[PDB]
Amino acid sequence: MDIHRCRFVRYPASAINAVAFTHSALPVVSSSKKYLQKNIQVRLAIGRANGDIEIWNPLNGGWYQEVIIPGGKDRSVDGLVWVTDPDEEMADGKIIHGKSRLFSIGYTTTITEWDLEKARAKKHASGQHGEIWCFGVQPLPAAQNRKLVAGTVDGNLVLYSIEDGDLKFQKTLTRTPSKKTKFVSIAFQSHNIVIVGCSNSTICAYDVRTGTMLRQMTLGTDLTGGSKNIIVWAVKCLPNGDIVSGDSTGQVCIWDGKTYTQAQRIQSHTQDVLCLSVSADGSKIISGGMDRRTAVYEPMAGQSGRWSKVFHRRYHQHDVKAMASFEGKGMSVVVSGGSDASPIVLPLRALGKEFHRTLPHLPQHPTVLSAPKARYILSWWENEIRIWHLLNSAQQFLPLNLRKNRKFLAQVLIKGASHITSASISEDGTLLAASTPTDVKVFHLDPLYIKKVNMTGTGLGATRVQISPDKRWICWAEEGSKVMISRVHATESADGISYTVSVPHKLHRLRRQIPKHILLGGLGSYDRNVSQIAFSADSRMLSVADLAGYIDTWVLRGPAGERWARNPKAAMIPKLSAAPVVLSFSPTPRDDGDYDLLVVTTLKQLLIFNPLRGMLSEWSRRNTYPKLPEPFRDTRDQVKGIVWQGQRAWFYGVASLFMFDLSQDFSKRKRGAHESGAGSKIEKHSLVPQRIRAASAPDGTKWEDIEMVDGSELQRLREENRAKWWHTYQFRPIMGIVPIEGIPPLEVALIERPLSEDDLPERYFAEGEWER
Amino acid sequence: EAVRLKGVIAEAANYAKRARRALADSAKGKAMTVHMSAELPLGLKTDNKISTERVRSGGEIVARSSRQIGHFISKRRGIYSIHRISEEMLLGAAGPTVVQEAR
Amino acid sequence: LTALRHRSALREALQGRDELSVINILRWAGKYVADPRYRSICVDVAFHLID
Amino acid sequence: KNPKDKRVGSTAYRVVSNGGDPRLAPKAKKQSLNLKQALLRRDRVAKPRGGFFV
Amino acid sequence: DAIEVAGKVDDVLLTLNRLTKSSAQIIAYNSKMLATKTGKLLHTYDESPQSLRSVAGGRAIVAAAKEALHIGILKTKKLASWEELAYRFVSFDVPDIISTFDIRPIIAELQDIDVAVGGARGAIYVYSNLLAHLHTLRVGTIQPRKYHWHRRAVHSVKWSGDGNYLISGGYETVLVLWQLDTGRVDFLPHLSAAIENIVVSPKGSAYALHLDDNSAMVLSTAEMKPSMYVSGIQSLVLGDRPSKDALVRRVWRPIDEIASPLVATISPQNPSHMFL
RNA sequence: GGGGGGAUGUCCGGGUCGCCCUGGGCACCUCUCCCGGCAGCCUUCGCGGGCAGCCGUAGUCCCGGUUCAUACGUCGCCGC
Repeated sequence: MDIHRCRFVRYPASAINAVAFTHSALPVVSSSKKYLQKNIQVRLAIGRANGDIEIWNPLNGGWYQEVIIPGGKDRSVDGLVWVTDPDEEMADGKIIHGKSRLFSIGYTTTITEWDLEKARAKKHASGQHGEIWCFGVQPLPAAQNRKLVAGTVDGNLVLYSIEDGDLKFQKTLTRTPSKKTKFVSIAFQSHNIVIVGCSNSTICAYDVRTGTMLRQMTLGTDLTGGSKNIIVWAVKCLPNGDIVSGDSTGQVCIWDGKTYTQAQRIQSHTQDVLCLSVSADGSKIISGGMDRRTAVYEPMAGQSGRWSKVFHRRYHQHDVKAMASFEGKGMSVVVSGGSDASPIVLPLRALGKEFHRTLPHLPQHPTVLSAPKARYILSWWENEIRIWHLLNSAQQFLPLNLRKNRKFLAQVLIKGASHITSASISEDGTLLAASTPTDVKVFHLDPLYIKKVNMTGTGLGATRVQISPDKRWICWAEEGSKVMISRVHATESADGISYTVSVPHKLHRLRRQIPKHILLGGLGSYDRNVSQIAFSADSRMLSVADLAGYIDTWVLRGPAGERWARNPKAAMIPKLSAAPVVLSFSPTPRDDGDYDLLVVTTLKQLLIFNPLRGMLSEWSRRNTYPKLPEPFRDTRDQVKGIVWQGQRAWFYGVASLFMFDLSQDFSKRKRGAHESGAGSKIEKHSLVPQRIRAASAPDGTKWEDIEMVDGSELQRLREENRAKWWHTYQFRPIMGIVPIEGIPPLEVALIERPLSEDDLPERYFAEGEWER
Repeated sequence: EAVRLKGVIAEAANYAKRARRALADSAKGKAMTVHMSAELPLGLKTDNKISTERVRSGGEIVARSSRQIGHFISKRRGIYSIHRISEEMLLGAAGPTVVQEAR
Repeated sequence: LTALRHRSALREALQGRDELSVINILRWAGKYVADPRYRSICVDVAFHLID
Repeated sequence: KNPKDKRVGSTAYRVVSNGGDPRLAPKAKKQSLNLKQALLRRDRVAKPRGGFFV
Repeated sequence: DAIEVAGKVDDVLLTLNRLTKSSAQIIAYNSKMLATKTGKLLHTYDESPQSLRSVAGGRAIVAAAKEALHIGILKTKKLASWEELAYRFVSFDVPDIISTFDIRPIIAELQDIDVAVGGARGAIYVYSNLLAHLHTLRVGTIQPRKYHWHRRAVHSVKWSGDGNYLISGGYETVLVLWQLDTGRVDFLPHLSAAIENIVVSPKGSAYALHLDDNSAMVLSTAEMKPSMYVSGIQSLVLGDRPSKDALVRRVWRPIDEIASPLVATISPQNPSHMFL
C-alpha cells in the first residue's frame, strides 16, 4: 500500500469548557444485582467553546464519542447541567429510571434546553437579568418540583423552574447591593441552601425558600500581585456539610458549613484554581488550575475535617478549565477538559495506582473524505469546506516537487449562521453534499467552478449524508432518527452535465420490540438516531446503523420505476451488543449476488454479514472474537474507520493502524485485572507500594504476600465446517485515512493532526509565576 | 588568505562528515531531516540520532522510553511525506520507503 | 554576559529568541566586537548566535 | 443582519427582528466573553507566541 | 532503646550488621548479653540495608532497606520475660531510593507512628499512619504524601517537635520548612554549603545543623541566626560514607577523590594562624 | 570502531555458461569476540576479585511524552 502523510489540514481545536455526567453516583450493587443496574444509560456531555456539545459513552472503559451537536458562528458554551429524576416504580414492580435532560448557557441571558433525540436545541428561556455565568440544579431532598438556580453578572440570583418538560423564568431570589458584584460559581449545600462564589472576594450562602442571605464568607486580598480582589472561581460541597472553594490565589479553602466559616486554607497552585471535583463519599478532592496543574487532596489522619495535598501533576497542556466526576457500575473516574481540546480521564478510587488517559481531541467521525477518481481529499469545520487536489501519484517520486504536488484547490463557504454537520462526495467528485442542522445543499463541481444545486422539501436539516457511487441517490439522516433518500436525475446537454434532485421520498424504519419502561426511562429514544449510513458498491443496497446496535438495510427494486424497499431479512439481522462504530459494504462482490457487510462495534467486535441471507458469513462463523489478534483486542481505542482492498481490510483508530487478511484464519495488557475506567495498572513508578510482604519466622525465610485492597462442541462443529495481520502505532494523531487511485495496489492519504503551542491559545504570566 | 580558506574548508568538511553519518542513517530508515540538492543548506546543520538517555530532575540520567522517541520522531517529521509500505514490511522483515517535503 | 558565561547558561539565554530580538543581539555584538576589552565575550555570543 | 431604524423625526419606525435563532442556539455576547477573559488575565502578559517569525 | 526487662528499664542495643553483602540482620543486646557476646536475633532482610531507628520505648522499630522499608512492632506488651522479645515485621517498597528518614510517635502508650522518608530522587514522602494501617491477609491502601522541592538528594528530613513543621535540608544549601498544615513552604536559603545533617533539641526551640563544610550551628527558631557556631579544618576529605546523592546516576557522579595538594600557608607574625 | 565469516543487490575480463565465482568496486541483515557505558548476586572493613549479564539504537494498550528554582528583617530624599 502507498501512503501520503499529510499534516497541512489545520483542524481548529476548540477549548473545552464544560463537562457533566448524567448521574453523579450510582448506588453500589453486588454481582447479584447486575440485572438491577444493566439498563441505565450513563452519558457524558462535553461543551467546547465553539458551541460544540458532544455526548460520549464511558462503555466501562471504552470511551466512545457518540454524538456531535455543533452550534453556529459566535456561540460558546459555559455550563452543562444534567437533571436526573429519581427511580420511579411501575405498577408491576418494573423500574423506570429518571428522564435526563440537558441544559446549557452560552454567555447569554438565556438558558437553552437541548433535545438529545432531535440532536438540536429544544427550548430557550430568558428572563430580564444579566447574562448568565453559572448555574446548578437543586438536588433531591421536592420530587416533582426541582428548580435551576442561576447566578449571573449583575448579581441577581435568577431562579428557573422545570416541570413536565417546561422551561420558564420563575423569579429572582435576590440581588447583591453592589452592582459590580459578579457571580462566578454556584453549588448547593443541601436542598434549600445555595453557595455562590462572587468576584468581590466573596462566598455568599443564600437560602432558597425565603430567598434570604444566611451568611457571607469572605477572603482577604491577594498578596501575590496587584488586583486587590480575589475571585472564587469554583465551589463544591462535601457530603458532610463542608464546602470546598477554589479561588484566585491558587488556594483551596475548606469552610465548615454548620457555621459557614473557614477551617483550612491550602496553598497549592501558582495561578488561579479553575475547577474542583469531589469524591462521592467525600474523601478525595481534585483541584484543577490555570498552572495546567491538577492536585489531589486527602484527609489527614488524626484530627477531623483537616485536609492536605497528597500530590500534584501537570496532566493537560493548557489551563484545566473544567472537570466532573463519576462513581458507578464498578467505575470511578473523573474527566477533566482543558483548553487543549483533549479530555483526560483519571481513575478516582485507584488514583496513583492506574494511569490516566487522554481521549482523542479529534472527532470520532473521520471528518475526512475523498473522491479517489478525481484525487480530491476534502475536510470541513465551522463554516468552510476545504478541498485539496493531489495532481500526481507517488511512484513518480520513488524531494523538491512535493510542495507543488499538494495543492490548496478550493474553499467552499456556506452562508447563514449554522455549521456543517455532515458532508459527502461522489466518486468522481462532481457531486458534493453538505448538511447543516437547518438545511442541506448540493454543490456541483466543475474542473474550479462550483454551483449550488438546490434541494427542495427540506428545511429541517440533517445529521448524516451519503451519496451513491453511481451518483443517483442522495441519502441523508434528518433529525437524527428520520432517514430520507432522494433520487437525482442527471441530464446531459451541449454545455455539459446538469443535476436535478427530486422531492425527498421518505423510507420507513423497522418497528423494533422495545419495552415501555426502557422507552420511557433514561434518555428515551436517544439511540434511535442513526450513526452511520452506507451504500453497497453498486448502490443496490443501503444500510443505516443507530447508536443502539440495530442495523437496518434496504434493497432497491426497479421498474424512474426504482424504489427502495425493506429487506425481508432485516428482521433477522440482530441487534449488536453495543454501538456499531464502523459499517460498510464490500467493494469486491461475492459469487451468489449477495454482499459482505463488514461491521465493527465499540467492543472491538468484528463481523461480516450476509444481508440477503440474513445470517453471518461463514468466515464470521469461523472467526469468533477470541480468535482476533491480541494487539487488536487490547487497543483501548475506538476504530475510527476502515479502508478496503481485495482480501486485506485496514482499520484505523486514532493512534493505531491495522490490516487483516479476510481470506485466512487466525491462530502487555492483562485480561483478568479488574481496573477502573481509565487505563492499566502502574508497573514502575507509583506512589502506592506494590509488594507488601509480611515477615514471620525471624530468620527471614518464611514470607507472606499481603494484598492491598479496600463453546467446545460449537468450535468442533465450526471446524468440521472446514496468518496475515499487521499492526502499527507509528501514525499517532490520525484523523483521516482515505483511499485514492490513479489484493490490488492502492494509494491513501493519512491526514494527521498533532497539536502544538501555536494551535493552543496563549498562556499568560505575571511576574511571579514564570514557568521553567 | 590561507587562514581564510582553512576556516572555510574546515567547516565544510565537518558538515560533510555529519552528512555521511546522516545519509547512512537515512538509508537505514531512521527518518531524519536530510538535504538532497547540490547547494548547501544555509545553516550547516543535520539532525543527529535521538539519544537513548534523557535528563531528569535534578541531575540524574535515565534511559529514554520508546514512547518518547516516537513522540520526537513524529515531531521531527514534516508537513507532507510519502511513506510507502512494502510486503516485506507486512511480513516484518524490511523497512519502509520515505521521502519528506524538503523544509 | 560574563556572569552568564561563568554559569554554564549562555546557550540557555540565547536559544529561545525571536526575530527582532535576535536582530537586536546581533546588532549589539556587531557594535561592540571592536573594543578589545570585551572582544572575548562578544565573539563567544557571536559563535553561539551563528550556531 | 437586521435593518436599521428609520426616523421621520418625532417617532421611530423599526422592523422587529427575530429571525436569527430559530432552533439552533442563541448568540454569545462578545462583551461578556471579553469580560470573563479579562478577569482570567487581569494583569498578566502572554509569553512570546511562536518560534521564529516576524 | 530504653526498655523494661521485668521491672527495671535499661539499655538495649539494636545493631544492624551484615551476613552477606546485599543482606543484613538485626541483633539486640543487653549489657549481660553483650558481655557473653550472644544476642537476640530479630529480623534478617535481604535488600541492601541502610539504617535502623527505633521509636521511644522499644515498641516500634524501623529498618531502611534501599527501595523498601521494614516496620517492626513487638508482639507482646509489657515485656514479661526477656526471652520473649519478638518483633513481627512488615515490609513494603517505597517508590524511591531511601536517603534519610525521620519517624515521629503519636502518643505513654504508642498509638501510631508517622514517618517521613526523604528519597534520593529529591522527594520527601510522608507516610501518615503506619501502625494503624498495618495492625490488621489484607491491608487497606496507603498513599504517601509527596513533597518535592529539592533537586538533588535530600540529605536530612526531620519533624519538628509538635509536628507542625517538616524541616529538611539538601544540597541546594537551603533549610526548607514545610508548613504541613497549610500547603506552604518557608525557608532559610543561603547557608555556606550542603545541609548534611540536622537535629532538633528536646525543647522545640533549637535546631542544630551539621554543615558539609566541616561545621555545625545551633540556631534558635524564628531568630534564625546561629546562636552557636563551630567550624573545623574544611580540607578535602575522603568520606567513608560516600555520598547521599551519588546513588541515582547523576550527570557527574561525585567521587571520593583527591586531585591536587592543599594550598596552605602558615602565616608569619601570627604562626598559630594558617591560611588555606 | 577492528577482525573475520553466513546471506542480500550490482557493473567491468568474464566462464561450458550457470548454481555463482575469482580479480576490482561495493551498501544492507546475521554470528563472533575486543571497546565505551550501565546494572544485579557473592567475597573483602575497603582496595580489588568472581558469576550469568544487558545497552551502544528507534515510533507506544493507556502511560515518567511526568516530578523539580533559593526567605525575612524599612522605605523615601538629598550630599560627599
